[PDB]
Amino acid sequence: GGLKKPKKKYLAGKPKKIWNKQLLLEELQLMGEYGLRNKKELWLARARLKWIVRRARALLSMTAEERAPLEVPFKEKLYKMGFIEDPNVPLDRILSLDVRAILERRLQTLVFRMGLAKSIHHARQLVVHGHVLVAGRRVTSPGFLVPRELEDKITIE
Amino acid sequence: VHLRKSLAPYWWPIPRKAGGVWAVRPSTGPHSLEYSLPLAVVVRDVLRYAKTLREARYIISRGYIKVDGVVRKDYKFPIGLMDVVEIVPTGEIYRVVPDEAKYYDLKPIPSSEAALKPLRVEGKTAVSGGRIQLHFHDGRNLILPPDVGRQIKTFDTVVYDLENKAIKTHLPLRLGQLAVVTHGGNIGFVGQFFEVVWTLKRRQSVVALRKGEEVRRTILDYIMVIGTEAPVVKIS
Amino acid sequence: ARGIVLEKVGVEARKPNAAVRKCVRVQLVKNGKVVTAFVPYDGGLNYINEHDEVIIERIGGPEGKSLGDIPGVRFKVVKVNGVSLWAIWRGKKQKP
Amino acid sequence: MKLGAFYKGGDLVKPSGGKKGRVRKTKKKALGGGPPQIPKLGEEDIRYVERVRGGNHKVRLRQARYANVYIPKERRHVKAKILSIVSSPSNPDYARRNYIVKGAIIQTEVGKAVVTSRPGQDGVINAVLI
RNA sequence: AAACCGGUUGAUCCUGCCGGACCCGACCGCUAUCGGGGUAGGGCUAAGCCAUGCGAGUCGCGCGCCCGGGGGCGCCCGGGAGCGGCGCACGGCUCAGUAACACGUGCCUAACCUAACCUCGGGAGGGGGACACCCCCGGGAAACUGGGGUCAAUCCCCCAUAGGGGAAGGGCGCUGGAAGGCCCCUUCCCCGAAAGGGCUGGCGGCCGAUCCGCCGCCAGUCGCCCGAGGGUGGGGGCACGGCCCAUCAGGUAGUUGGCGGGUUAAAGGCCCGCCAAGCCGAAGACGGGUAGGGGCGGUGAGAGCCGCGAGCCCCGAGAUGGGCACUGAGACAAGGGCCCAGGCCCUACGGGGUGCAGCAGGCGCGAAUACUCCGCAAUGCGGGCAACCGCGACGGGGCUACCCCGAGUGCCGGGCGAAGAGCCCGGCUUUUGCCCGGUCUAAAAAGCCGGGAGAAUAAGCGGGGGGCAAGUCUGGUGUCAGCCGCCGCGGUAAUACCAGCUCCGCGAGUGGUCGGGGUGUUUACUGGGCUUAAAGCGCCCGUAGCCGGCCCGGCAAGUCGCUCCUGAAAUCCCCGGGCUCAA
Ligand SMILES: [Mg+2]
Ligand SMILES: [Mg+2]
Ligand SMILES: [Mg+2]
Ligand SMILES: [Mg+2]
Ligand SMILES: [Mg+2]
Ligand SMILES: [Mg+2]
Ligand SMILES: [Mg+2]
Ligand SMILES: [Mg+2]
Ligand SMILES: [Mg+2]
Ligand SMILES: [Mg+2]
Ligand SMILES: [Mg+2]
Ligand SMILES: [Mg+2]
Ligand SMILES: [Mg+2]
Ligand SMILES: [Mg+2]
Ligand SMILES: [Mg+2]
Ligand SMILES: [Mg+2]
Ligand SMILES: [Mg+2]
Ligand SMILES: [Mg+2]
Ligand SMILES: [Mg+2]
Ligand SMILES: [Mg+2]
Ligand SMILES: [Mg+2]
Ligand SMILES: [Mg+2]
Ligand SMILES: [Mg+2]
Ligand SMILES: [Mg+2]
Ligand SMILES: [Mg+2]
Ligand SMILES: [Mg+2]
Ligand SMILES: [Mg+2]
Ligand SMILES: [Mg+2]
Ligand SMILES: [Mg+2]
Ligand SMILES: [Mg+2]
Ligand SMILES: [Mg+2]
Ligand SMILES: [Mg+2]
Ligand SMILES: [Mg+2]
Repeated sequence: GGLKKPKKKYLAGKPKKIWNKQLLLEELQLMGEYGLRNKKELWLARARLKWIVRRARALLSMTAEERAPLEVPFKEKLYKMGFIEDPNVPLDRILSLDVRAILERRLQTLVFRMGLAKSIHHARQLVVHGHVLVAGRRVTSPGFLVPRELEDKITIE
Repeated sequence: VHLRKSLAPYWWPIPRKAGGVWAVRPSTGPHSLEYSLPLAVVVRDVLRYAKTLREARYIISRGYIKVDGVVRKDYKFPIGLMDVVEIVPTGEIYRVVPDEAKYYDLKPIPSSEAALKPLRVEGKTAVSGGRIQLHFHDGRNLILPPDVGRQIKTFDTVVYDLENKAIKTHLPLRLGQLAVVTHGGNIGFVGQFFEVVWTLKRRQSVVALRKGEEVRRTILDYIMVIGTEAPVVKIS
Repeated sequence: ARGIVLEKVGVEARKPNAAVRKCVRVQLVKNGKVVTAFVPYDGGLNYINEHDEVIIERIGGPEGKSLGDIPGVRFKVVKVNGVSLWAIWRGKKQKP
Repeated sequence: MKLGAFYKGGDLVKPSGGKKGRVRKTKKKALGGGPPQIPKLGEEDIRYVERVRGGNHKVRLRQARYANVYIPKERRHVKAKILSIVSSPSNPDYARRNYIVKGAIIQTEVGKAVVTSRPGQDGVINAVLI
């Protein structure tokens, strides 16, 4: 008798104890470097990071036969998004993946890391006002997680 | 009578969520609701000739579509296994055949085998005059004299002439023929009949098919004999 | 629940503390039972009158029972005449 | 007929003897029944054709005078006449009120016969001589 | 992230509760710019009462009549009131009854019916009638309704034959696991079809402009009747599965079964006549309480717990309470009928209507709630040969802090300011707000594309003694007022109250009270404890239950492995793709 409704997708990266000093210090650093809007964006990055790690955890627990069809395609898909660097690492190497690798794929970060803007908050403003063309199309969402192949197509107006 | 989109058969080539809350309901024709597709769905989805339901009804209303030699002007007419669908103004012919992916597919066929339909004998009844009536997998019937109808047992496949209302060729169900699975998980598979575990109910007998050397098993109910090493009519 | 204020009554804080927590007696409309409701905030009792509809709500505390030094009271006033008491106390609105 | 006065639906009693509630408030018309229509001994035959479920028809004998008595020892059928109802083993009150039911004895012209049809349902009295 | 932290002591180790931190659901407070996706909204409250409107029609290719325009061959077209066919038993709403063959899964009907439709085989001959609209009159407040005349049918009826039912005897034969079945033969009884109708074209004949038809035939097409099967819908049956209470222990008497009957479409104590004493129960009857069942949903690392098991889909039941019938394939019928109860409404006092658990809407209750809006374009359905028509189903938007997703409320440099806020200066951009055009949309709206001015139009909520991030800064009060989930403060120097300044958390949100889960190994299967903290019956005999020595042989029930038919869709996990990414 229950009707399904959507739930928050950033809950997996949300800490259940927000009032930790060292926790507040580390997260405040991350928002500063990458110019995020609120902690929801930061938690949304971690929720992606938990997916990549929890999926890799389960694939380790799967049998060798079961792991085989999914092992290489999983690493290859991670490589193409730009999270990882080698798509041929051991599967346990993905377990130590760090949340900054997901934050670098944000479209706002790439505009700043490509020297296309003065500051990271300026690069967010560039995407917001619609001066950043991704393969010729205006992509105005600064939190866009650009994959590897699309990265070289980023231009300004 | 309505048909909610949720209650539509799973294998139908329509989106499950996106669309209206309704689906076109077949009008009790020569098939089963679970194993038939209405004519308006075929004209709109499988052939893509109509973009709306009114356009599909318009195409059907002109008699452009022929199903087994009879022009069907009903947009809720059911189509099913081994049916011959012919589009008059374009001249294309299809035979709805068991498919490994779509579960039921419109395959083009040559014009020669368009009047032929392979029918599986579902049973026989004794009618007045002492004659025998044959019931086929799509509910079609054929009355025969008693001696000729004695030698056609159930599950035998007969190639039926829609043009002459006759039996071209009778294919008995014996071990060693070519069979196609017409229902169940193993649909679309064509292979040799080489193994049977005869149960107390013959319709529930376990049968095995081989294609060198992928072996699939089903029940005896779910396989149609299509002949010896050469299939009699194009199905794949 | 809703209720009608009858008399402004004062209960005394428990032994270690010393104060007169100012509550009111309310009769519930849906039941007719009479309950003692705590009026919070400094001067919040002054916004209460006799025969005014107030929205009665639980005071919190463990297990839905009474609060810390207030003995035997389970409810507190949140609304007076259809306006929130915190709004009146903060000046953001005025009582009707 | 389908009459709620002769409802043929299930009891409200469990096999343990305890009572159970009513799942359905109304009496379904499909589960309805009808009053008896077994014929009475009369001076002429009157047949009534009744429309029943699905647009079908049932032949009702309102008043019975002749019986199609059959002689097993001779293999002949005679449309003999009926004089009295000797006895009704299912219920004597059928014979007491001159009502013919299956299994009843009838003292026909040829002798005695046991009624071998359901005269409220078949609509004729097929009899076999004793 | 498989997590702990506060509090009983002078101090300590425990036990054990209560609190904090998290997610979701309802209601509420303060605040509130934009967009996208979504089956969110009087459910958790009275199945309480209702003003008003809209909510099932369609067919002239079944039928006659009337009217208007046109034309001569035999009519064309438009319209009207009707008869007639089919549909209105689908669709929409709600959750009282129900602890039950209601629901779920897996099987049956060899004990059954089914209009529309599909296939095979066969048939369509003879003869009659009535009633509407209409015309001449009405009656009545209205509802409704009377008499005479008069034209038809795919309207109604009869006759024939086919066919059908029953009883009885026989059989090679069929189906099927198995014939009380089908087929064939014989005897009797009984019931008993049809619309060759419409259209199109061709032929011929009768007839006449006061007719614009009628008749025979042929073909095409849409139809009608019978037999058999299928299909669909439905009636019925079975095995098993899913709440609490013993401060409820015996219950049942058509009750349990048998035989013979009636009724039914069909089996049945469904009902009836007779016969017996059986049937259920501590493996929990009976009684009470609660509840529509499922797909499923929330929460947790999981086992599990809970139902927010309201919204979407499937089944069920209901239409103010309780009953009973007509028609029909199907109802004992939400916008049909009749009766009782209980209301209300109009009235000319003689009557006649009505019950919104339909879509809007009003009153009422309550802590708690939307427009008396637009369209049949999409998705479907009924009707039609078709064209097309209708549809508060459905689609569209409005309102609403409904759920999720993406953003703004500026960016760069400089000075003052503190490295903050803020102020000012110089340069930049226009997401967004405003105006306009194209596109979109049934039409709007919003979206999208493009153009103009412009920093210009846009931040709150809760907190700073510990738990727990944030002030031993200042003013005021002085165990008063106030705070406080717990611990605990305040009685003159208050980091806990009221204020200023300042800082903290989250941010178009943030809080308060509730409910569920975690918390919690405080329900313990995983996985607790019982000497003394709560907890071994005072002791023993034993029924059900649970648990039980060794070896050999058999079966293969459990169990294990593979495969098949299944376990609706949606929901869930993984993978690919398409909306700018996202949802
Ligand atoms: Mg306390
Ligand atoms: Mg835990
Ligand atoms: Mg102490
Ligand atoms: Mg607790
Ligand atoms: Mg309600
Ligand atoms: Mg017609
Ligand atoms: Mg008309
Ligand atoms: Mg009509
Ligand atoms: Mg319904
Ligand atoms: Mg008359
Ligand atoms: Mg007729
Ligand atoms: Mg028969
Ligand atoms: Mg006749
Ligand atoms: Mg006639
Ligand atoms: Mg019987
Ligand atoms: Mg009984
Ligand atoms: Mg609703
Ligand atoms: Mg009633
Ligand atoms: Mg009714
Ligand atoms: Mg009502
Ligand atoms: Mg439409
Ligand atoms: Mg958001
Ligand atoms: Mg400075
Ligand atoms: Mg517009
Ligand atoms: Mg503040
Ligand atoms: Mg302060
Ligand atoms: Mg601290
Ligand atoms: Mg505090
Ligand atoms: Mg314990
Ligand atoms: Mg002892
Ligand atoms: Mg004791
Ligand atoms: Mg013992
Ligand atoms: Mg076994």
